[PDB]
Amino acid sequence: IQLWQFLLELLSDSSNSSCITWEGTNGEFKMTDPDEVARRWGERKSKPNMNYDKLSRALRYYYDKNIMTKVHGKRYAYKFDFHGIAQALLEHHHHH
DNA sequence: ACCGGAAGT
DNA sequence: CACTTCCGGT
Repeated sequence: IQLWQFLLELLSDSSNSSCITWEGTNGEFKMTDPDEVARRWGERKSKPNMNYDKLSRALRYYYDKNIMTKVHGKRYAYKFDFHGIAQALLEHHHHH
């Protein structure tokens, strides 16, 4: 599993709204408990020293890969680049 | 908080 | 590999 899928997963179940939530359509989300989002991600990936600093670094690498952008000026808020994600899932299957 | 290089896995 | 680790810098 990958980090964007993970966040999508957390976001699909609105029962996790205490730690992450959609923030108006469409693509923007805010982590309402970024440490809790980080400890769940490390728990998932078997990396128990995962924190928000390290998580957000991984999000920043998504920037140049067109998967994610920052919502500038809003705390713990990012934006899915669905176009970039679509581009990738599609070129993936075309190729193999 | 957020950026991004650099090196590790 | 797709992150993780660490950190100087803003």
